[PDB]
Amino acid sequence: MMVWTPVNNKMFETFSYLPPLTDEQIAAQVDYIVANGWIPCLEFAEADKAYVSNESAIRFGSVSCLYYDNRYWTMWKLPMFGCRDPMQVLREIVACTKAFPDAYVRLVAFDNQKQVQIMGFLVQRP
Amino acid sequence: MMVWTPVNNKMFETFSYLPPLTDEQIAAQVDYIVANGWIPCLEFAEADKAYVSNESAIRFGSVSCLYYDNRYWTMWKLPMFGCRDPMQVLREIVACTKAFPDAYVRLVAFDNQKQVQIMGFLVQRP
Amino acid sequence: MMVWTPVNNKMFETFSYLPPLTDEQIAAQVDYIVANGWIPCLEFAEADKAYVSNESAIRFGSVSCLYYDNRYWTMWKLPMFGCRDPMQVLREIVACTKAFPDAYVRLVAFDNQKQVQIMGFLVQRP
Amino acid sequence: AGFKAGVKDYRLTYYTPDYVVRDTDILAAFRMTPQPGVPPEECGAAVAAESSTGTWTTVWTDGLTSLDRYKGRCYDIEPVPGEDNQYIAYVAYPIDLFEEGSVTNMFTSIVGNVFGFKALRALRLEDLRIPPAYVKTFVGPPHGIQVERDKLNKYGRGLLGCTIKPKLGLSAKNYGRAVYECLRGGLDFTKDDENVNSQPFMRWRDRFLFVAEAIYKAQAETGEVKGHYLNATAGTCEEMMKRAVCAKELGVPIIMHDYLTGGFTANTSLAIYCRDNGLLLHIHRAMHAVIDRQRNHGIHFRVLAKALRMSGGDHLHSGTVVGKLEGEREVTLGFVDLMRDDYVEKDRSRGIYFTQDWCSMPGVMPVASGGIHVWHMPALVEIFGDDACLQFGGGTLGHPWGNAPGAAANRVALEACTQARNEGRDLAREGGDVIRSACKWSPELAAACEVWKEIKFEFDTIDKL
Ligand SMILES: O=C(O)[C@@](O)(COP(=O)(O)O)[C@H](O)[C@H](O)COP(=O)(O)O
Ligand SMILES: [Mg+2]
Repeated sequence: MMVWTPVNNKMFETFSYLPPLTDEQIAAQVDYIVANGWIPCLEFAEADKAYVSNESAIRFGSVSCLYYDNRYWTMWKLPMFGCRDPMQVLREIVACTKAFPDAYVRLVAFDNQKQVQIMGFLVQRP
Repeated sequence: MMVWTPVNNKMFETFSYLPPLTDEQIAAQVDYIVANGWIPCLEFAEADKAYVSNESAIRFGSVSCLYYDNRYWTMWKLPMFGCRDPMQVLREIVACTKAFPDAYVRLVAFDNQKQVQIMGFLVQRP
Repeated sequence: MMVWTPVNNKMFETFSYLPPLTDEQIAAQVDYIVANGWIPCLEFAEADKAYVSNESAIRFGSVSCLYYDNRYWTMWKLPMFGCRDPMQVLREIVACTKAFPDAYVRLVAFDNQKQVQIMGFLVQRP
Repeated sequence: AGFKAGVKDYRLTYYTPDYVVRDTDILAAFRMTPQPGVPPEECGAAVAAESSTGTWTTVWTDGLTSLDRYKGRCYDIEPVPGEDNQYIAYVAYPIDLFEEGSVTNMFTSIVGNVFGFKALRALRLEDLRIPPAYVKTFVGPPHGIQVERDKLNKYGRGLLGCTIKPKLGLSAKNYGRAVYECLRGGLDFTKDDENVNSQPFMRWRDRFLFVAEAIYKAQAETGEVKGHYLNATAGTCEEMMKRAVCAKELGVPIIMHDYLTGGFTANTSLAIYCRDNGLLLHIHRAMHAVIDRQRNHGIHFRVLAKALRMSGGDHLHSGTVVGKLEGEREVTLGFVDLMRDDYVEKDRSRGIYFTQDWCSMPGVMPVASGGIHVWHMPALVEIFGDDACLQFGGGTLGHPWGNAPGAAANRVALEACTQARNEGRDLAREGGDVIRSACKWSPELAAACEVWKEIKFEFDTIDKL
């Protein structure tokens, strides 16, 4: 029996339980975005704003249900509407992480027909 | 596209989005106070009391609407009732900032007919 | 006009606005306890438990009115029932402050007919 | 004084041109266009009669009461210069005719039936004199301009807002995303579009929660108080109140209501709720131009603005003058004073037919919104001064770099104009120079300046004095 550690073992949603994505594996995910016509977007957060938290509920009555702080991160530029070139997405990952080398950075993609984010994973951890 | 940084980018209301006010620009604002017959006043706060916060809402029921801590700062002396000399105002800015060199300091002015603060901007950052 | 500083200026109720009590002045207050037949007692608190705070109101509904944490401090031994000797009160002050040299320490006295604390002042600051 | 059955002219009872108006009378100025063959005196008298105590034939029950005490009175008629069949008819209404605190009741008398009379071709209510004794029966605005600035801790410049776009079709989470990005760049406020209520693409409570997250995120990031006007406009008063309650329980600062499409009865209730619970109330004037656009018929916006001040609102849209929706300068300056000030003297050059004494009822913040961008900033600051909210929806969400840069561009433009004005610069003459200078400095502003440099809205005005 191996014990799953509770210490320093925070996760970042999809693909957090796999080995860290290689550059090739990230590029394959970008290809999947482009193949399905989805809208790439980058988002980032400083460490203090990267993890779900509850501090704004101090201002509430009994209405905290499915309210959390830090679900929203900061948009890098705009969603890449009309982008069908995986190399452009990869270049923006480089630019975002260059500008914010200490930030958490995630690559997401939007579907405008379901009007929902349809993929996402972390591409940089401080 | 340039990205507006979310990191270490806190603001202090009027004139925070312009270049730092030189002394001449500050003096010009003082002249506008005097030209309009408004009442100059200085206010200051230590860094821990300078930024809007929510900690007193722990004591509340569902009445936090438009309640924030740290809107009030500390008054420097009294409002300069009857002051029509810009150099007196400028001297008080120097005196306040010398007494509290690590404080945030703002110059405000009051209109007693509207009974409201009618101008204000930061003159000192720690 | 002199400006009353808001920074690092916390007070401790009765006699905080006077010059620090001399040993003669403390002795005179102990005499007043004994002359009036009141019950001397010492109380102490570590720095984190010395000032009024509000943390327990997180567990409350709308019932925080006149509830504060840290009004109670820790009793030194027991109230000195039957003490009519100022030497004994001054001895315990020394004893309490030697045992807890990093603590805030206050001397209080109780009136059992009103059933209320009838005097009190800080005798030690960390 | 015997009862005599049958029809007689309205002017025998209701045209009293030597009447001295009382200081408690409500006065109305009607722009009246009679049918051919109907004398102006009779037309004015019919308007007075059928908005007060009279009907088309003599009734015996008049004799049980005192028609002298209660009747509306056409007390003056003046021909309109430039018009051969238009008149201004002035009618005085005893204060006893009106239900205390009810804009609904006041409108029901004054504009209830008279606009449909066959004997007139057109009728426009231009102004109302609301006497202090009637003003004092209203709760009025929840807070008003001074209190709003004090609650927000915001002084020394116009407030800045922004309607989220597309008007409809965004999800709740995308709404909050857009809001966060707008607020964090320097806007004080964002808002639901007037028609964003609760719909299949976005249900209201979902939006309220995600907007709350965005408000608090932008406030923590910037250190400035933020708000987003969450729309309480609803199909029923119960749904309106549920939405106001949710805003209260989220601790957020401001809601909005569409006072004309929701209606005065619901608006007044909501204003009272906002007073009792500390919420700012933004009022959107949706539908007003159905009523107020044409010079010959309807109700001038200045009357709709007085009515809102009475029913209650902390903000009210005032037009822009220079944007996509109509609002002539002098007309607009006049009703802005009527919205904000305590005492406004008669001034027909600004369309103010009556001296208006508000007897300390709080002033309403004018909101300039619709088709404005950074190059309009000097004109807006010049027209409105500091006590206004200037809103840039397309002018923020249409910035080429996104909402935060769009917000920053507007905030820089406003602050640069405000600083220039304070330094002695004439924004009417030097406004373009002020903006051009700030464009060169701020990259975010420069991008807005370039995209909207040639965009103006200059058309013939319909609502002319
Ligand atoms: O729906 C609109 O068009 C707006 O959201 C403005 O959008 P933009 O900022 O994108 O123009 C406002 O509601 C109008 O200003 C209302 O008109 P008014 O203020 O005249 O009542
Ligand atoms: Mg709108």
